Amino acid sequence: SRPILELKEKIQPEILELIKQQRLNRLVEGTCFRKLNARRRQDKFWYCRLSPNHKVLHYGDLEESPQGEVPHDSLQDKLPVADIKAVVTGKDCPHMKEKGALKQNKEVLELAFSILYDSNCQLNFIAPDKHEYCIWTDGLNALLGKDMMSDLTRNDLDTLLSMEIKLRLLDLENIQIPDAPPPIPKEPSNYDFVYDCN
Amino acid sequence: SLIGDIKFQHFNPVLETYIYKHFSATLAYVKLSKVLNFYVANADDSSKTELLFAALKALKYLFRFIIQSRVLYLRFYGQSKDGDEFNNSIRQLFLAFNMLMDRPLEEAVKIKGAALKYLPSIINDVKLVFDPVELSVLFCKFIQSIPDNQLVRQKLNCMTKIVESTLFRQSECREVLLPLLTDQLSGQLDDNSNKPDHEASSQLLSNILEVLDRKDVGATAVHIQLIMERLLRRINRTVIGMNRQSPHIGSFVACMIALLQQMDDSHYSHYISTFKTRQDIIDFLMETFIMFKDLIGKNVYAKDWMVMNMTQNRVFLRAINQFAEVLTRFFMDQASFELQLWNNYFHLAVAFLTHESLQLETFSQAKRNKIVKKYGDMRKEIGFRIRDMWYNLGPHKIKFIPSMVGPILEVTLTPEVELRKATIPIFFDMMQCEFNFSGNGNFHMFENELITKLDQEVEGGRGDEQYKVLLEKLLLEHCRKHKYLSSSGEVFALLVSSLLENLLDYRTIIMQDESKENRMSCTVNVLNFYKEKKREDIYIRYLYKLRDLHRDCENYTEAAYTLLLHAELLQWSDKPCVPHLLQRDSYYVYTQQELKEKLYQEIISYFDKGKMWEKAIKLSKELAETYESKVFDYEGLGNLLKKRASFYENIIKAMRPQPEYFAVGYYGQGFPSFLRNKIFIYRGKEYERREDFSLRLLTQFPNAEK
Amino acid sequence: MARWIPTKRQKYGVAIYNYNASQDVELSLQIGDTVHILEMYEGWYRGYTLQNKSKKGIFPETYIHLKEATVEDLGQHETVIPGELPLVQELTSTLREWAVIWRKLYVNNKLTLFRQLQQMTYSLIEWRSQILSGTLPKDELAELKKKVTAKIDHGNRMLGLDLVVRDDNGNILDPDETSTIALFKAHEVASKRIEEKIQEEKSILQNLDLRGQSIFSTIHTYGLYVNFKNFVCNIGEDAELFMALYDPDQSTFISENYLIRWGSNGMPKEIEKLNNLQAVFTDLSSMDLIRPRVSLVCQIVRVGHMELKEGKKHTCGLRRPFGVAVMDITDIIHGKVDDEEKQHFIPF
Repeated sequence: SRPILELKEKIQPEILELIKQQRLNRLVEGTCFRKLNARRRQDKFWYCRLSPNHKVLHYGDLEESPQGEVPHDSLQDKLPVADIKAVVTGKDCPHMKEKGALKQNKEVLELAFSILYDSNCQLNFIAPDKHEYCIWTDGLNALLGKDMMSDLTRNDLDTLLSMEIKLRLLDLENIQIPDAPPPIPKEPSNYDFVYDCN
Repeated sequence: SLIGDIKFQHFNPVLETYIYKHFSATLAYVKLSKVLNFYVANADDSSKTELLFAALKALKYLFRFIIQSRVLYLRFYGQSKDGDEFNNSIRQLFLAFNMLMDRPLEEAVKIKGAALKYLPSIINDVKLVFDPVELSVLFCKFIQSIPDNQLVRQKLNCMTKIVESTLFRQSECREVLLPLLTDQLSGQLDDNSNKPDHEASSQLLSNILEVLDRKDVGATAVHIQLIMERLLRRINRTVIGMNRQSPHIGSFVACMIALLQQMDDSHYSHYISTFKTRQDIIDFLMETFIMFKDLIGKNVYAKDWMVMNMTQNRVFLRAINQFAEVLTRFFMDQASFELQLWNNYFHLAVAFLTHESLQLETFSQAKRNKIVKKYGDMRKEIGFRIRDMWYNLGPHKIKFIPSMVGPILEVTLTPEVELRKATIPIFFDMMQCEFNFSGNGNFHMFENELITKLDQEVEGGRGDEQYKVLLEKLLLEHCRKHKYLSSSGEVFALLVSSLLENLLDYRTIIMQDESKENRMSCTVNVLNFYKEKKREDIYIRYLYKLRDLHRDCENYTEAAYTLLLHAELLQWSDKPCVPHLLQRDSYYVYTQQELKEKLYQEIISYFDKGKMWEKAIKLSKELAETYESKVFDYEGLGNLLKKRASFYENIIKAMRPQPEYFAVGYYGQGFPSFLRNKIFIYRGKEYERREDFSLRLLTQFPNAEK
Repeated sequence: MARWIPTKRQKYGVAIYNYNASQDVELSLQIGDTVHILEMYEGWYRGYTLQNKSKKGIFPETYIHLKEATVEDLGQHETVIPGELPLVQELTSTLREWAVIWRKLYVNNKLTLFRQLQQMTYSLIEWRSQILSGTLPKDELAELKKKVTAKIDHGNRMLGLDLVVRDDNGNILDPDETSTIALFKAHEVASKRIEEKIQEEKSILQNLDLRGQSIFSTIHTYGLYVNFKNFVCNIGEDAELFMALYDPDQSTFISENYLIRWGSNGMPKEIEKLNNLQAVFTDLSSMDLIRPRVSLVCQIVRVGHMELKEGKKHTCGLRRPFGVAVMDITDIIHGKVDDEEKQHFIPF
């Protein structure tokens, strides 16, 4: 399947674009997010919902909603991404480097992603576990026009692209697919259409 | 039941019949079995000697009729002809059918009556020799049990098992048998006893039509004609009587469809169109057309059956085309007058043409091709039919334009290019007719309903840019071909084009933006459009649209101020001058007085809850003045002056915030035609912070810079 | 690009790999880019690519597979088996609509039907690739025809799509608008299949994959395999009695139940027993005996094996001194008494 897989890896355009557009929808649909360091009568559930125009995020401090997201103008309605530097992941969090009382748990190391902006303040989010943490990192890196970094992304990528090739081998079956480039035998020079066009 | 094949192969014993002799005078067994059946008529001995042979003795006679009967008649009786005596013996079998199973028995007539018409169909198929005597004894079987009024749906099942087979030797049996079939179906038509036999007659009509259709079994054209002439009125009256959707109406519509497909013009037009006096054939065609329309609108299938739905569409094309031929050649100027059943005909035409369009034509990129290869672009043929019809009706359209411009846009609006291309000029047909009526008026009567219906439909979301360009082109070109009234038509076509432009802008923005602010700006744009062009009723429709937007955003002040834009038009008088001032949410009498009364009560309520009391006072004054000087509803003055006192008390007592006013410069060119380079001085909110407002106006657009 | 002549022997103009864009028209052509060509040349076929049927693409013959076949495959006898290849062309079309099914199923998450859809579409392509070769017997082809149309219209079902008719000979001769009440009854048959399949798919797929081993709620007989054995041996007679009494409590569509047993002494198998045949049965009770002859001195170690047979191994049973949890008890009860017939309860 060497020429087959070469074809598969040569044609990126559609597959990853549409994946990122579903990811845009995933950011739009929103969910119940997590805050930092809520112990003394502080809330733990809120929302950061994308615009259907896919430019701005509505977010802030919200309430205990068992159903989920509350559609309205929240506390902090702006998050401009015409100027975002990046979103550091891993141990690069200025909030996870607390040395006093706001130190973070070690087991939650896989919820680390910080949307750094203003170069001095931080909006630091927490996920439940690995998979949707990688989902929001997909969304974040998609806001940059760059590559995706999710286990789910590799899984979907492989099954999708393999399926697409699988859905392309239909007209060739019962017949082998040559790998050597077939020649280009000579052609007439004039555009004389003996048969009428259209 | 369980073995299935081999011992079942003994059940139909080719082993017994071909292995063994079977060369005896079993006709004696036939006569004595006639005795067994009839002379032993009794309580219990009969109840077994009959009921235990469903067919099986004569199911062996099935093979006997050749292997025993014919071989005994050939090897032995070949010179001692006997082949007609059994006609006598079995016709005495039939005489003891007539007598015993009709006259004296009177208990097992329920059971035996169900059980002995069960027999003969089973045992007569293989008996194909002596096909005249078959005819005679079969019409005699018609004679025998002219039954009492019990519809135990068993004689019909016998009709099923009779018409199933033996109809390969068709040319003799079919025409001599059908009479009772048709008589009993006509009895099923209406005797207040349809309900037992609806299912039975469905099964019947279906199987009879299916066997009739069969291409090579037997010629059927003339018999199809007699089926036509003695059953169409009754089956359309079946869907008169079975008009309910809940029953198995689908099966009967299927039989109707098959019957209507199988016959052709040379079959159709001869005599169903050529019956008695015109009123009672008018009633027939009215029944037929309105039930075609009531089947096509609110369709009968599960909308997932594309194949049969399209076949129904095509057979209904044939039916409507034949019944339109008859209309052309009978009810045109050849007829005296009262030609307004063409109203029903065109209603059915348009209602037929208004589905199976580009959505489910394009659901697959090859769905269009599928349906336009196999079944063709049906809509194209329907439309071409309607256009030739509109050229045909000729001088007497004027009696019909104002009632008909409505549904014709439902075909012109259809996306596909050729159908439209052919369909547009009927508008010029209407303006031509009204120019011939211009001695008293002009084509404004057409133009008014054209604008109204076009507005409702386009806002519905049908037309497109190609639609507007094509309409402009065609209408201008047509109104170049005529006198100065068509120069007026030219300028009015310009008006139509502008209306299309504005409505399509509104249409794209409503769903493209989702920002209530842009919804509001565009709907106020179309409101101002109608105000300038002065179309009052639609103006009010969109005015109530704007009020709906506000009331759901609770811009109370603005909702009320709009509602007052409505209430301003009215007057305080008595006679309802113009009926156009009635909304679609409720519609009855409301002389102008009580209308403004409701309007001002609501406007006051809005200004009240909206914290703008100076205006609420300013209007409660107008109320009270008209009350106490025109209608003397002094309870009204009571509660009204009460409310105004509350108004003044609120103005002084409490205190309310001051809105902050910004001033937004939507600068650049990447902006729409209405926001481009001019400042919108937004009223704000009670304590809005310029950051919050510029934030919301970041949300209002892409490219959020400053 | 001269001497271009009309032809109809080009319905399958088939590529190889990414074609190269030496001409402005062509791109990296995918594997299956059929071309409905309209013009003919010696070694170069330029015609309507299916991706854009209004854009020409000029393509060498050394890239094209010479394919005289039409959408109809019986005119040129191109059917490797008559009356079928219409199925393969309609299956290719159904996959062409599976194209947009996968393209759109991701924008939103209905992932359950999609996971079973991955499974079922893998199965569908598996059957199609099997039926590429005509080596199958004709009854296999009829069954495959039935199941292919079943999967196709089941897809059309959960997607809100049109229906299919004439479950035989290519789904063609009924929809060819040849009659009408045959059409209505075929539509009623097909939609009855829809109702049956929707109720059964709901029932199994939701309740019967949870009403079972995972959920404590009461169920019918399922894969908790239960079988009963009655092993006897007499010291003096040096014989062995074996009751394959009954093996009730079988699993889904338990095919062609039959039982086996070997008399094994070492790696090779010495003796075997044969028992009668019966059809599908949840509760099958042969209660048959065949006696192998082994003495007490050789009774200290042997291989007493048995296995329920379906066509796929339900389980394996091996009762002998090196037993496990549920056959040591029957070993002790068989060795304790050498005269009576003891009925045992044992899973495998």
